[PDB]
Amino acid sequence: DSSRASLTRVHRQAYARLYPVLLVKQDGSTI
Amino acid sequence: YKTKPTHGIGKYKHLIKAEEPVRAINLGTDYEYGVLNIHLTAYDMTLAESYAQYVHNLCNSLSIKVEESYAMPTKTIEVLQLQDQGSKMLLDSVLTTHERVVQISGLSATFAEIFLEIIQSSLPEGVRLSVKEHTEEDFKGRFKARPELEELLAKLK
Amino acid sequence: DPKKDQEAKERLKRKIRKLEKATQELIPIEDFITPLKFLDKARERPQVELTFEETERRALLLKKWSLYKQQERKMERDTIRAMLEAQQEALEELQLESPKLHAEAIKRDPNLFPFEKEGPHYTPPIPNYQPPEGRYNDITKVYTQVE
Amino acid sequence: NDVILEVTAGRTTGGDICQQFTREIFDMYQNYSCYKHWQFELLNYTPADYGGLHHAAARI
Amino acid sequence: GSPWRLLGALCLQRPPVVSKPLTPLQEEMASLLQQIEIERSLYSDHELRALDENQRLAKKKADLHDEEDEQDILLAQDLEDMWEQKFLQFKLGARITEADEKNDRTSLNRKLDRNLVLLVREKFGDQDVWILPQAEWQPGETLRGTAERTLATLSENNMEAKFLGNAPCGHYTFKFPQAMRTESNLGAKVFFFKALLLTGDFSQAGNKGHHVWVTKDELGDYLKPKYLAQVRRFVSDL
Amino acid sequence: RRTPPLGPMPNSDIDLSNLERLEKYRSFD
RNA sequence: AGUAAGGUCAGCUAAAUAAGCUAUCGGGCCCAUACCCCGAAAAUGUUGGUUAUACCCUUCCCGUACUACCA
Ligand SMILES: [Mg+2]
Repeated sequence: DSSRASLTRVHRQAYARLYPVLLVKQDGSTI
Repeated sequence: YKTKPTHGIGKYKHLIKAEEPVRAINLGTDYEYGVLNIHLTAYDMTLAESYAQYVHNLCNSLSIKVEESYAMPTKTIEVLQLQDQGSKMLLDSVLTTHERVVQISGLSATFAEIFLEIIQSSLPEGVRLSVKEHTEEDFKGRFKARPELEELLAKLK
Repeated sequence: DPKKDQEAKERLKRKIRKLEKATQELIPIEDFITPLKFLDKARERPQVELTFEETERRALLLKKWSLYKQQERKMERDTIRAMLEAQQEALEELQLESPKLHAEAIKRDPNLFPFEKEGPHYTPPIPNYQPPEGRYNDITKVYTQVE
Repeated sequence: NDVILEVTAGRTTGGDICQQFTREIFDMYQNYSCYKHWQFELLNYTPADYGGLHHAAARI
Repeated sequence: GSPWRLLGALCLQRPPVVSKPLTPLQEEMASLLQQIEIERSLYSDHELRALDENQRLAKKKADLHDEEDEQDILLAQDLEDMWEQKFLQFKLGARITEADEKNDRTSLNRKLDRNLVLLVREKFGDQDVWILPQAEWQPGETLRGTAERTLATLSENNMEAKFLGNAPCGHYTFKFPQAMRTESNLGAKVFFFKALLLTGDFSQAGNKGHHVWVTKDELGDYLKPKYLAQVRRFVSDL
Repeated sequence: RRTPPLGPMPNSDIDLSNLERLEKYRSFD
């Protein structure tokens, strides 16, 4: 399953805020 | 004591692996594979690290020895896009590539099919899986380049 | 020539031997290293205490999460067991029918590796998609070993 | 058997004509070694004071 | 020889194209992890830009002490508007395609979040039975090689498959009916080999009557009860 | 001079051939 | 046979930021060469160990040095 190890978080003491974005690839696929 | 039947009751080093001090690559037999590197490439740092942890824990439950878990250097690539009605390239975004490698060994040939099926079914979105046999070049790629050694070598050439 | 050309090459080898036998430094990982910009206290956001209801909701969710992941492991563990039992039983049947084919079946696959598989995308590729025009520039820092 | 060739500028007239010509002859044998794929190892080389050769020794 | 007939079957499987949708329980966990991540994260450059811009507006309205006129053309909140407008214009690919709507169990463009297994229909004794692709073993050829040859024998296909290992993933042994059962040919021993469909698809000559692609849940509609049980062992639905 | 033990010696059941594959204690408890 | 001691730019010495001189290369000066002027390049005998190294210790090698006596 793709959700087996997808629900994660940044495991760092100090880190800047990260935003969920969609990366459109050259073929139109997104991640 | 030597003559007593209880001789050698206190022996303990025969139960311990001999640790008497880079690493030789052990090629597998006709029925087992050699040292394998499991590359995990993704644009998200969290996804790469999390799945490497999952693979590391999966091998332990499967009684597969893990040689070493380490991270490859992060690759940063600028993303530029052409402006509308213009011929000038302008920076759009910055993308960083994070690679996590888990090194395993002693994988059975028959069990390789099952092991590869499980890991590929659990591959997260945006994460690229690449399993390669361990080679000296891959290990040497983790070290800083030495221009001084190259300059001297160029003179010899 | 004998005192200049010959002596030059001998000293070049000595320098090579010292460098080859010297320890090699690993390339640092930027992910593990904390940038100094984060050390600045200006980026420290204020902390808001969670309410009693909010903490209670998270605690119950984590308790439900433990059971959910345990069931996922059971399904995965049984999946591996189901494959292993079927494969081993198939090999035993093959050996009885033809021992020669059994020997080839248990051999390793030289063409198996390298094995590359890409993760599923969030959306399928568009059949008619035109990506914008642009260029990829690599700005990865190069680390060199000196002394 | 290998040859240790030596060229010397004979003292027969004034100027550096003898000495300048020795350089041309020495280069001729060095180039002839390359033409015959012979290894030319330089042993002695004493240049003159006007771009010539006083005496030179080499091993072929 | 042997009374049993050696058969090499190919278990061609299409890996999922899109990620499986999150369960309702996972959606709650995903939001919490995102919420926790924001709480423990430091101020980003975008966040710092917005805070300073708000202060500049206060430093320009409360007192006329600002000594700079140009400042910044675009504010942080205004910059978010441009990103939001572009996202709305862009259209994402359809996770559920026309094949799912029409229940076209022949195309590979159906159930991109699931696993598809190739099934073909073969006629034995004037009876149509849905089985996995298979071929008879031949001298001077490995058991896995027969499965590879089976892919080449399909009806006008350019598909490329990646076999995993040499040992079979399962077996299925059956005996012929007593009407034709003889000592020379007592039955057959089918051996299954799994492979991953990298690229390629069948042509448009024959589609409905030739091959079908179904998941494990709906795999029982085509396979016989005895044949289905063996297939469901080495085929996972994770 | 040696004398055989009167019974099973400690750690005799430990298989030294597969010592690498044997599970270790890994903890004090 | 013993014991002492030395191994460093091409060469020779000084220092262990491994420098100066000559030699060497490039330019200028001169009808030309040399001198001269400007600029550049050039090395720790080797082995391993000395926090880590170098001047140290030590492995090995070349050369050097003194002693080898009394019946
Ligand atoms: Mg000059």
